[PDB]
Amino acid sequence: SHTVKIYDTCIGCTQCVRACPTDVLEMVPWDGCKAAQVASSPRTEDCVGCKRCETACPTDFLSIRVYLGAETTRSMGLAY
Amino acid sequence: LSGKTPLFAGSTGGLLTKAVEEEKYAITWTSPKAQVFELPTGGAATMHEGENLLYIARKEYGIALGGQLRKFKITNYKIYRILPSGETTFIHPADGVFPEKVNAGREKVRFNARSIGENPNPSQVKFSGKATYD
Amino acid sequence: AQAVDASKNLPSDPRNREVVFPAGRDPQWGNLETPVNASPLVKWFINNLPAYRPGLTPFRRGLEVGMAHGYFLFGPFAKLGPLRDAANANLAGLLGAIGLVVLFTLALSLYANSNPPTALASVTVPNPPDAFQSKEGWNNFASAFLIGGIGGAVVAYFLTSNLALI
Amino acid sequence: MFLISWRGYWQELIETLVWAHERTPIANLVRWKDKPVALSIVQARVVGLAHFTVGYVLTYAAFLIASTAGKFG
Amino acid sequence: AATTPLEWSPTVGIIMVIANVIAITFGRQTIKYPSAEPALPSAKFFGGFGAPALLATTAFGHILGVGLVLGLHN
Amino acid sequence: KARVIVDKDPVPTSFEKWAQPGHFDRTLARGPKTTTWIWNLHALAHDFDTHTSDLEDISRKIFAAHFGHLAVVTIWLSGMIFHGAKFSNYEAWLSDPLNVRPSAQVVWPIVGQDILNGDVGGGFHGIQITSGLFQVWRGWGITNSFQLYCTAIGGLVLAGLFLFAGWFHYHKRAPKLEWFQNVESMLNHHLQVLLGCGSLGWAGHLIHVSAPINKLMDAGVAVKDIPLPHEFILNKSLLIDLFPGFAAGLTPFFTLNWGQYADFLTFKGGLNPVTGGLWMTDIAHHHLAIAVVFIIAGHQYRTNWGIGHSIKEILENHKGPFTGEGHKGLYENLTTSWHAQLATNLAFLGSLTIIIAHHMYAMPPYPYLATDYATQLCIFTHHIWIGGFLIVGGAAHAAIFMVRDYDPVVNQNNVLDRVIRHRDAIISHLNWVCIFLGFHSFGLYIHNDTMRALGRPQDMFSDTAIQLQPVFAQWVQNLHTLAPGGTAPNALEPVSYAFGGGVLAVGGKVAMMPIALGTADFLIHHIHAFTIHVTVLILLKGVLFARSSRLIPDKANLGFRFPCDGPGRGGTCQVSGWDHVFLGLFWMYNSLSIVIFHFSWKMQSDVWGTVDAAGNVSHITGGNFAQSAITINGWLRDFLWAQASQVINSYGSALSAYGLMFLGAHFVWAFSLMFLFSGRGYWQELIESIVWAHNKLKVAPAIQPRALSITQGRAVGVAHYLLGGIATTWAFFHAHILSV
Amino acid sequence: QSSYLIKFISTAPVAATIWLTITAGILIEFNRFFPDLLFHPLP
Ligand code: CLA
Ligand code: CLA
Ligand code: CLA
Ligand SMILES: CC1=C(/C=C/C(C)=C/C=C/C(C)=C/C=C/C=C(C)/C=C/C=C(C)/C=C/C2=C(C)CCCC2(C)C)C(C)(C)CCC1
Ligand SMILES: CC1=C(C/C=C(\C)CCC[C@H](C)CCC[C@H](C)CCCC(C)C)C(=O)c2ccccc2C1=O
Ligand SMILES: CC1=C(C/C=C(\C)CCC[C@H](C)CCC[C@H](C)CCCC(C)C)C(=O)c2ccccc2C1=O
Ligand code: SF4
Ligand code: SF4
Repeated sequence: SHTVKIYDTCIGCTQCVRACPTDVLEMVPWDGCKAAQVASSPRTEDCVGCKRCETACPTDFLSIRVYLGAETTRSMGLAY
Repeated sequence: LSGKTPLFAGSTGGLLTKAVEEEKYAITWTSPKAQVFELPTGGAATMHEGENLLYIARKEYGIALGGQLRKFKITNYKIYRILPSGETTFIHPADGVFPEKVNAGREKVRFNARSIGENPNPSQVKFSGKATYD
Repeated sequence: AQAVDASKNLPSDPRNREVVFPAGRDPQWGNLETPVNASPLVKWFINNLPAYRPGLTPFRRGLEVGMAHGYFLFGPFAKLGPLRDAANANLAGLLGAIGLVVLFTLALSLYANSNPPTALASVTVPNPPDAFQSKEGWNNFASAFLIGGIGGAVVAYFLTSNLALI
Repeated sequence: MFLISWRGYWQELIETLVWAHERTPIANLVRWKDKPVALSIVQARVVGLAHFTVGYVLTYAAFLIASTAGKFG
Repeated sequence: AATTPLEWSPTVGIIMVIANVIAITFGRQTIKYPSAEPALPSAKFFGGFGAPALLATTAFGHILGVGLVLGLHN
Repeated sequence: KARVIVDKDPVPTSFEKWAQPGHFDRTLARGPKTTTWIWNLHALAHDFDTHTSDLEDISRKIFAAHFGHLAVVTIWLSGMIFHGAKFSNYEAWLSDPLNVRPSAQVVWPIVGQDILNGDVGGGFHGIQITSGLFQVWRGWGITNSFQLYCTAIGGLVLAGLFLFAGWFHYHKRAPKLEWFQNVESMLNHHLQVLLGCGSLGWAGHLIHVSAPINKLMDAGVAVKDIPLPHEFILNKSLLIDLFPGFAAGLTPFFTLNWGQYADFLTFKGGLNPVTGGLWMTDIAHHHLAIAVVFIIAGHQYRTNWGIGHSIKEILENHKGPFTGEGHKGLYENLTTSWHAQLATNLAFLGSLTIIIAHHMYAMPPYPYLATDYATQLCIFTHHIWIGGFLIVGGAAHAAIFMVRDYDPVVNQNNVLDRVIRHRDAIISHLNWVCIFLGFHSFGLYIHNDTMRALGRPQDMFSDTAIQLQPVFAQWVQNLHTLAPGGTAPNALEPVSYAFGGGVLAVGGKVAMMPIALGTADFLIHHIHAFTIHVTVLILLKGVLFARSSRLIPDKANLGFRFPCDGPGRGGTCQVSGWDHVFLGLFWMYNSLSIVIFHFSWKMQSDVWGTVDAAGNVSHITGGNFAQSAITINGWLRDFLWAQASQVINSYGSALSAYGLMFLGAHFVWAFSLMFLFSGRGYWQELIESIVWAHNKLKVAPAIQPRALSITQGRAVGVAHYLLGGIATTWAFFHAHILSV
Repeated sequence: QSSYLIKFISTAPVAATIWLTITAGILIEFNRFFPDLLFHPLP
């Protein structure tokens, strides 16, 4: 399915997890001193690719990037 | 799964044969008061006093519904994934805490220590099965 | 004073009786039970049609289906087809009608030879129809459609051409 | 059509036909193996442009040939 | 041709009075709020409704009476 | 319980808000950081629902906004009447209406406009109008210029009173909400006074002023000899000579001896032979009949005195078996939301404007309209196009209500709630009708277009070959011919000569003629039904699925107007309720563009044309519609290619401007495709590289440039697409008929 | 105040409208008296 990649420029807004409709994302802690918050993509099978996460990311350019790929019943949002 | 179905006469927008054949999801929640709430797909329904249950064709219908229930000040919403063999799993809050808030048990998944700007050029990666975003 | 205003919001009132109902007893399902969908008249008719009738073989189902369609498809080719104002107009209808029957039988075999997905259940017919859920049942249905289809068109040809004597 | 009326409107229309076929009594027997979905965004640009070009080609060819051949001059 | 002339007679006045009597009997039971803010004098004689219902039930009577007088005059 | 509450000095009248643009919203008020702020400043200007949540400020803004709008319409109508006074040939048109063309515009002697001023008769060189105001002012009884001058001044005065009112009712004297919510008082007042008494007064005008003036002018009396309107009131001998019913006076009215007024109140039900136009006496009997009906109809509702209905009671009592709670909750919707009231008022008003166009052509209600073929087409076309736009707006605001103002508590198992539940069945079946009609209605043209090319006319769907006669319409036609003396015993002639009767010839031209329906009309009426159904499919789907869909469950939080939700789920593009409206407008165009061509070709072919004294009619195209309108090539050959000859050859004549705008309209239509096909993703990249050149030369702008938004690019396209589309037919219809 | 009114003319549309009308009026003025010009005459 699709792949959501999260890069070093995260700052811990948490907005990506909120805008997501499918709960593909989760905020995890960082062992480092940067912050106690990093975005993750644990369940990418439910990613549909609506790019709402990329609309809520206030970086110079996207810390969290969604790369489209192979399709499935879930990623296409087909209730039939 | 135990709960009362919200009372509504029915609607063409709802579960199809994909529910029985492939998979169906179910959302459960508890209320203080019986109110009226818009269903995820068309219409209105009267949620009961406690332990409501609703079967939804997709996971998006539940989290979309969960946002509406939060405006009614209900945060004890839970979603399940029901397979045709009856297998049920605790999907959305796999950890009891919500995804927005932090927990120690979680771990990083698909993290790139580099920046997007430092991605490798694709000409460096061809005829190898590798993608630039890895 | 109130001819009808007092009568509303009473179960005894004829307006308040509800004809539409949720599919089965679960409203979460898609369909809705209506007079067109779930009436006894429509249930009897659809459930006892050849595709849905109880206790028939797949071959006998298609023969009933093909004899109907074969006898139906003769009409459009004869009266409205080309050479409709010629002596051999009725003959062209017999050949053209059988042509669709062959293509119709070919389509059945293709949908059959492709492993079919399922035969579905609905409000109008709660039980599954028959053994149309297999590669073997659909194949026998196709062979039956071609026999009845050629027979029905011949019957329509004989009656229409010999209508003056009748 | 394909250049103007993009996908997401059509995908909703397809979902209704899926309901009608899965709920009509006699056509429940026959069903798709491949789930029907609307054409993608990039596909429509392909299908639409091919229509724009095939028409642009043919209708001028008929004009150029018939106008010259009809007059032969 | 058009409808013939009609000369006013006491018969026309009787029909108009009968039509109002129909409207008053019709307006008495049918009306949900006969009473109102303006109170008529000697309410017992007017069945217990005020000036607004007086003009109302007398108006439909005129419509009926008008309709009958020209309806009968074919 | 319908009191008049008015607040005192709600808002000041300072000029400071003019200085600071963006006072609408907190976002726009902050500042113009980018160029999208400019486009957003306009797109939200009349969106009062976004500015303030307080419903009072919404209604006060709207009530004052209508007043400024009426000032515009009054200034417009006054300008038409003013142009009729100074720059016009109306006074010459009255003496010789048939052989003189109507003109009201004069271009100035500059670079070469002056060719547009052409000989239209009456010693006047100007542009030939097609609005029909000359026929209107004649029906009003205006016979000189000064009398026409005074009416223009009153409109400007009336314009100022409207303009003063909005200031008065927004700055000084603002009504509260519940003053607006008294709908029962609103309906009584509008029905009885605006529509009832307004019609009643016009009956007084037609009886006193128009009908005697029209009768004298029609009987050969010169305009100089016709008395003025005031003289009829003072001197009653003049009216008695024309209409002897006035001799009896007002006594027959009260004694119900209404036969005395049969002279000037009639049911002739036909057109005046001398002037193509309905009898003024019928128009006098007309408005008198309707005023009584409207005045009666208004008293239904309660309005503080207990006598009448609560509309809530009528709706709630109209439930039934198939609809659970019935119309329970709707009255709260119409009273709560302005958008829902707009949707109803705009949709049905649009259908009126189409119905008006249909009644007017078959029953020309003004003198000398039928002979003026130019005025009939332009009026029939303009009204249909207006009604088409309004009907589409009714679907838009229906969706805006559903996204913003729809409450699930109120609409609980009501009629609206059930429709949303089975929206799938409504659309899947409507989809079947659209495919069924499109195959049959249009495929039959392809069969005829194919068979004729193969050389098989025997197999066409024609009148001589296989034929599809509209037997039902032929039958309903026949009843209206036989209704006079049958089911309409007091009717002398049929209602319209289009249904049947005999040919009516005003001068050399035919005013109206029976419209025989053949196989060609069978197909076209289904083509119209075909295009209308698809337009409803696009719009109705926009309303029902505006709130939610299987593809997108939460479509309301995104809003009514949003471009997409990502490239996920396949593609979620043009899924909003706005984008459905954007699509329906193209179909509204295709729906109505055939209507005006069906009217233009048939009337030219079957109805209109010069008639000989012996009784032979020579139509303009001569039966071209019967055999050629059953194939697409015939519409391309006999209608577009043939009738457009005057347009392209208009250069060097008074009609040359039509050939230009006919040509320039093709530009804007293609210019639309630049926006519809393309996308913002390309254009921001091009603006990027162009900004580099300005940053180089230090010409960089402070307001950073930004490409147009996605939905805006669709909005601009449909604007050009319809503007360049309609304007083409506008010049094609004008120049073809003004020459013919 | 008067200062608020001057800024309304200072805005883009009113400023653009007055300037282009003054600009357009000059051309319509010149084409009136001097009717038609395609080239500068040659001394
Ligand atoms: C007497 C002078 C006067 C003055 C000083 C004001 C001042 C004000 N009015 Mg006001 N108003 C007036 C007359 C006046 N009004 C009249 C006569 C009406 C009735 C129509 C209104 C109706 C009205 C409403 C409904 C509202 C205001 C509002 C306002 C405030 C903000 C207006 C603003 O910034 O936009 C200035 C805008 C302009 C100068 C553009 C106006 C365009 C005009 C009206 C239409 C032109 C149409 C034109 C022919 C189209 C041609 C198009 C084509 C050729 C290109 C401000 C205090 C608003 C407010 O209080 O905000 C909270 C508000 O909502 N007014
Ligand atoms: C009674 C009529 C009526 C009324 C009161 C409204 C009122 C409204 N509409 Mg609406 N609408 C109508 C008819 C009406 N509409 C019709 C007939 C259609 C179908 C075409 C629409 C389609 C429509 C859409 C699609 C939308 C609205 C929206 C809105 C709201 C905000 C609009 C705004 O900010 O204005 C400012 C609007 C503009 C500045 C656009 C200007 C368009 C120009 C005039 C087009 C050019 C036409 C012109 C004649 C061309 C020739 C001249 C030119 C060459 C110079 C507002 C409540 C918006 C909304 O979401 O509501 C909340 C919205 O998105 N309307
Ligand atoms: C000429 C151009 C054109 C055509 C033909 C269509 C056709 C269609 N559009 Mg459409 N559309 C167009 C332009 C066009 N569009 C444009 C430019 C836009 C942008 C505004 C849209 C926007 C649009 C929307 C928004 C909607 C449609 C809808 C529809 C469908 C209506 C159903 C119908 O008529 O039955 C089908 C009829 C035909 C295809 C007509 C011709 C068929 C002939 C008679 C049969 C062919 C002969 C034979 C079988 C060929 C066999 C060859 C063999 C060798 C293979 C249909 C598929 C609606 C829809 O899908 O609802 C159902 C809908 O909602 N369109
Ligand atoms: C009223 C109604 C209806 C209608 C119906 C119809 C119209 C029917 C159909 C019809 C049909 C559709 C019929 C058909 C029939 C057919 C037949 C009658 C057949 C025959 C056959 C035969 C007899 C054959 C035989 C054979 C064979 C098989 C082989 C060999 C040869 C032969 C020839 C011997 C419906 C249901 C819709 C709905 C409800 C109501
Ligand atoms: C109509 C339409 C659809 C729906 C169209 C569909 C599902 C296509 C249905 C066509 C069927 C498959 C018949 C077509 C048959 C062709 C004549 C032959 C094609 C076969 C070749 C491979 C040989 C979209 O999905 C779409 C998506 C994005 C933008 C615009 C549109 C769009 O306009
Ligand atoms: C061309 C195009 C653009 C770009 C269009 C732009 C940027 C239009 C710009 C219009 C004006 C000319 C901008 C400048 C306005 C200035 C104020 C004018 C100068 C002032 C003098 C004239 C007085 C899009 O953004 C777009 C988006 C989505 C789909 C299609 C398209 C599309 O086709
Ligand atoms: S930058 Fe993007 S991914 Fe990082 S916390 Fe903010 S919204 Fe989430
Ligand atoms: S594209 Fe959609 S599913 Fe994927 S991370 Fe973004 S919001 Fe979540």
